[PDB]
Order: sequence, then structure tokens, then C-alpha cells
Amino acid sequence: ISVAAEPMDSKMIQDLSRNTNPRKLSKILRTEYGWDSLASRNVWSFYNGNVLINDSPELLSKYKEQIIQGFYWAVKEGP
Amino acid sequence: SWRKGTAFGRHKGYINDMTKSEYHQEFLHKHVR
Amino acid sequence: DVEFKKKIYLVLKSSLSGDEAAHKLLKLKIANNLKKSVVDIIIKSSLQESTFSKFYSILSERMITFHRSWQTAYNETFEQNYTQDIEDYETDQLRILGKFWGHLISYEFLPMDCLKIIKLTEEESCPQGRIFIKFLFQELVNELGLDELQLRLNSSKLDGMFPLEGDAEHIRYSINFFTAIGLGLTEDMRSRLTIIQE
Amino acid sequence: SYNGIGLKSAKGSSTSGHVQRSLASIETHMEKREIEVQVSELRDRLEEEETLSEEQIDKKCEALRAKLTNEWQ
Amino acid sequence: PNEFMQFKSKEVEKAHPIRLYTRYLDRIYMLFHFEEDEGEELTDEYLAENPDPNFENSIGYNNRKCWPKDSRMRLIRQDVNLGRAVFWEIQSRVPTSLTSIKWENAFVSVYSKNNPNLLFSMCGFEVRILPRQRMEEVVSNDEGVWDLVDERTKQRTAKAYLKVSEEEIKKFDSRIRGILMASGSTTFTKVAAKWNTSLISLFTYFREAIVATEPLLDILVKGETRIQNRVKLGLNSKMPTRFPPAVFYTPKELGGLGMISASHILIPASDLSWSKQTDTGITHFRAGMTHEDEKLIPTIFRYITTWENEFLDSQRVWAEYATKRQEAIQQNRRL
Repeated sequence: ISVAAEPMDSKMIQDLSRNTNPRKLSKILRTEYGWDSLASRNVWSFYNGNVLINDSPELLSKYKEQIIQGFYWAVKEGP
Repeated sequence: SWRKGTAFGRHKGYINDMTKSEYHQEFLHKHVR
Repeated sequence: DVEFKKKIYLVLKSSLSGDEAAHKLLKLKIANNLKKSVVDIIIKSSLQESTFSKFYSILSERMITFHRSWQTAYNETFEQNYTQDIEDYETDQLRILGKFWGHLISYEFLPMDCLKIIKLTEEESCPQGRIFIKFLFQELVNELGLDELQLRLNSSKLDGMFPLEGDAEHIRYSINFFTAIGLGLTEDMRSRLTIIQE
Repeated sequence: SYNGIGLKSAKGSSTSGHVQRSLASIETHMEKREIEVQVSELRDRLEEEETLSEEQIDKKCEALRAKLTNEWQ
Repeated sequence: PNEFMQFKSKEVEKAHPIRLYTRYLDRIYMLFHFEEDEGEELTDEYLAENPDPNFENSIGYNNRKCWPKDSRMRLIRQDVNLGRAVFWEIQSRVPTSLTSIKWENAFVSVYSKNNPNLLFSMCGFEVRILPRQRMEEVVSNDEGVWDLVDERTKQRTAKAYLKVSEEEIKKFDSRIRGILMASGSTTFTKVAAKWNTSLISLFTYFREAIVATEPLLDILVKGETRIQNRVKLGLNSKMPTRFPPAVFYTPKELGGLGMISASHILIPASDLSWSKQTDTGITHFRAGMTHEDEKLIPTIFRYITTWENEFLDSQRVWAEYATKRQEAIQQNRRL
């Protein structure tokens, strides 16, 4: 469950702080912010301010909402 | 082991009278030293 | 200058802590043309008493930490005291004055560059001056230990009392002086003199 | 008591209450990521230009992946 | 026989937890030094004989309420259980039919990794000992601190901070109250001489411990105001313009009362929401006894040599006397 962390861009965190399916998101991210295709197609969900990126598809989508609720419970109260 | 040299250790309401009460004795031991 | 000297002295005696006397001196708002004289009143009133008290140290430390001009005044009065006025004083007066400046050097409100002026030889040392250097390093040892005092002496240079280049006789004289004091800070001069004798 | 310093009252202490302020105070991982990116790109391309059927895109993607693997030892 | 708290060797000193002992009139003073083994063994003996899972050992723990909250013993549960184990072992060693060693009159203070202060109150001196390694920044402090020189390596290794104990402050307040009360119809010079007697007896006992003490300075200012109003209500007029400071502190030969001043100082004032938490610096000064004149009346504490500055000098002059006596025996001359 080894996960890295990168900073959000300043323009991207500003555009996300005004709280602004997947093909529209992928096209907007790839043609606006300069994203990888593998990073743009593989996203679980957006809590506000902070994104969750993927890098066995049954084992991924089997606990989709469980990973996303754990992500929510993590970013609500940090380390 | 350090306490076995001595001679002592763990190894070895209400009544109606006011002058005879518990509080009055606590008082007089508080205020005569 | 009697009534201003009286006013400074009664500021120093109508106080309780050194903090309070520092407040009462700094409320007087004395310009630069009398600050050296105020520091001299503080010195000459610390030396009245029988033993040295910490009051004058706490005072002088707050005075130094208030403004740069008081720190320059204490620089100039330490230089003035050692180069001029040690001929005046009794050994008791030099106990008070030596522990005063030792408590000011040990908490680094006076620099080590303020001890730079002392060069102790046979001809430049008063005997009162030697007893004063003894009391300085006695207070410095009792405040700072031997190790931190070695590290502070090795922070900057003191060519006078520690002649690293020096002469074959002044090193031996400083060795015998600092062993008559009883420091144990001697082994660098020992290595240098054993180099020089061969 | 201005700034919470002074007295409750001047009355009681029998002082003036004149409070004054004191003047004394990994490489493998990277490779994997790259591969993923490549795959994504391929997928995008497929989407853009004639790949409504899955088998084609999947095939091409697979091939790409294989190539990537070959490249990285 | 040994001198007071001296030992014949280091091996006899470390052979027992009770390192130092002294007894006053009826106050004992036991300094212990436990290892990690013996302290937790005694603590688990206590917790097996007096169990408390509700952790109410901090409730009712007598703690020095004069020091700030970082200064006195913090109620760390390991050290509170250790201290109650200590007092339980000491309470077990004497029958109650000989003396009533109760917890109420007992102050236990545990220097450890969590409480860097060793507290006691001997002879009216609230002393807080704090090492040079357990302070973050070594700060030169007031006249009321003591420099504890290690007699091994000749270095100042701890700072003992002094305050006057609250019992002795209340006793001094009661003494000035008795000076007021016995002066029914008494001359003004005898009221001044009683104030001088009790003031000298206060400041030549508690010499430097009054700088770091706030209630004693408060009661000094109030009490010297009481003595001045004892003089002025003998004249049925207490106007400040009518009575300068020159009518009280003028000595008894010039015709004045010869009162000794201890209340024309500035009382150190600090934030009384913060002062009961940390060692606040002296950030403000409340005016002690303001007169309309700018008379800087000298105070007695500046003319009394403080105790550390007496005791270092005492060791010096008695070393000089023992050396002169050894020489005069070597010179065979009577000194």
C-alpha cells in the first residue's frame, strides 16, 4: 500500500479551491495543467484540495469505496 | 532488601459534643503550633 | 558632578533587584556624555560593600542588553579599570571587581575581544593586576568549568596572556602564573615551550 | 489591570498601582510509472482515432506494454 | 565521626537508597536516590498494598503552591506513585503512638526525567534546586538564586532558587499586626523601633529570598503603610503632603522616627494569569509607596550582604584563617 506524495501546483490548487464523467476530467487535466495520461485516466476521487492517483483491476475496484473512505478519514485528520 | 535493617515497616463519623469533636481537635492541632 | 553622582548612587540603592535598578537607570534617559561615568559609579559602588553581590551583575547585564552604547561603555570601562585604576584598589576591592567582570565575561555580555588588551609580562603586570587576573579566571572557572572555558579561550586570540608565538621566558612566566592560580589550562603552552627549548 | 498586569484595585494594596513597563526586558518504480503513462497515451490515441471496439485498443496497448517490458530488461 | 552529610567513601554512600538525612526540631528531610529497579519495586509494592486504578494519587498530593506550574513538581503519575510509595515506606517505619507522620503535613518532591526540580522548604526557605543540565538556556538570575558549586570539579552545577515560605510570610504579617495591636498608646519612636526590629529580623534572616517572593513584598508595603498610619493616626491626620518621607526615615538623633525603608522599592509585577504557570521575567513594575516627592529612599536590602555572598566569603576568610593559623604554628608565634 506504498504511496508517494507530490505537491499540487499553485494554479491547480487555486482552480481546485473554487471546487471546479472521466473523459471530460481527463481532457481538461491533460490540456490545461500538463498531466500524464496514466495519471489522468487513473484517479479514484477528489476530496477538496487533494487528489488520489493510481499507478490487478478486480483487487483495485473491489475495495474502491473502502479505499476512498480511508482516504477521506486520512485527509480529514492528518498525521 | 534495603528496608530489612530497621525495626518497623511493612515487612515486619460524628459525635454530638463540640469540644470533643473531630473538627475541634483538627482545629486545635492547626492553631497552637 | 556631585548631585548627579548622588542621584545615580541613590538609584542603585533605592532598588531591590538588579532588574529594578536597571529600570530606574534607564528611566533617567542619560545621554552618551555621562554613560561612562554612570558605569564608573556602578563599579565604585559595587566595590564599597564587603563582598561581591550579584545585584550589580544583574544590573550591568540588563544595561548591556538594553542598548549598544552601554555595551561600548562597559568595554571602555573594563579597559579603563585594568589599564589605569588597579593601582588604587585593595585586594578586597579587587575581589569584588574581579568577580564582577568575571560574571560579565562568563555570560558573554563582554566579548573575549574585551580581554584582548591584557598582556601580562614582568614589566606590564601590576601585582594588584596579577591578583585581578587571578580573580577573573577564578570566577570564569567557577562559572564555566574548564572545558567550556578552554573552548571560549580558543574561540578568539589572546596573544598577551597566552603567548602562542611569544618568547621562551614569557611562556614560562604565564605557565607559572596560571599554575599559581591553579587552572590546568597549561598544556598548550607546555607543548609550545617544549618545541621552543629544543 | 491594563494588559492583565496591574492590580485588582489600588485600594487594598495601599500602593499607587502605577504599573510601568520594565526597560530591562526507486528506478523500477519510475520505469513502471513511465510504462503506465505510455499505456495511457496509447489509450487516448485509440479513443481519438478509430477504436470503438475494445479488442483492437487492448491489443495495441498490450503490444506497447510488451515493448516497454523488453526495453526495461 | 563524619561532618554533616560527609561520608568515608563513595561505596558506603551508594550502598543504600537513603542518601542524605537531616532532622530539624520536628521536621525530617530525607533525600533518596533510586535506581530504575528499586523505585519501581517500591512503587509496585505500594500499588499492590494501596491499589488505585482511578489514578487519584494526584488528588490530595501536597505540592508547593508558591512556585509556578512549570517550577513545582508536575503531577506525573509515575513520579506521584513513586513519591507516595516513598512516604508510605517512611510512614510504615514509625508507630503512630510515637508520632503522627501524616500525609497532610508532608511535602514530597521527586526529581526525575519528568520533574527537573527538586523542591523543599527548610527553615522558611522555599528552595527549588534545578541543575545546569536540566535548563534549556543558562540564564544569569536574581540575587535570590544560589550557585551550587560541585565540590568535586569546582564548577557551578545547579541553581537553587529561594523564596520565603508562606508560613513565615504569615508569621511576619502577624508580627507586624502585633506591633500595631500592642501599640495602643505607645510613643511614635517605639513604633518605629518595633518596625525596625521586626524588619531587620526579617531581612537578616531571609536575606536574598525576598527578591523572588511576591507576597512578602506585598505584605512589606502594606505593613510599612500600616506603621506610617499608626504614626499618623496618633496625630489624627494621614495626609501624604502633611507627612513627607523625611519625617519617618530621618534617624532618631535628628529627631525623626528612624524607620528603616523596605517599601520604597518597585514591586515586580507580571501577568497574574501567566505568573501562576511559568517563571515570568520581571516585565513590569508596580510602584511600592509613591510619595509626591521624588525621594529615592534607600532600602535595607542593599545594605545587607546576601547569604551566598556571605558563605562564599566565609569559606574564603576561614581558609585564610586556617592558613594563617597553620603558619603561625609553623612560625611559633601567637596570632
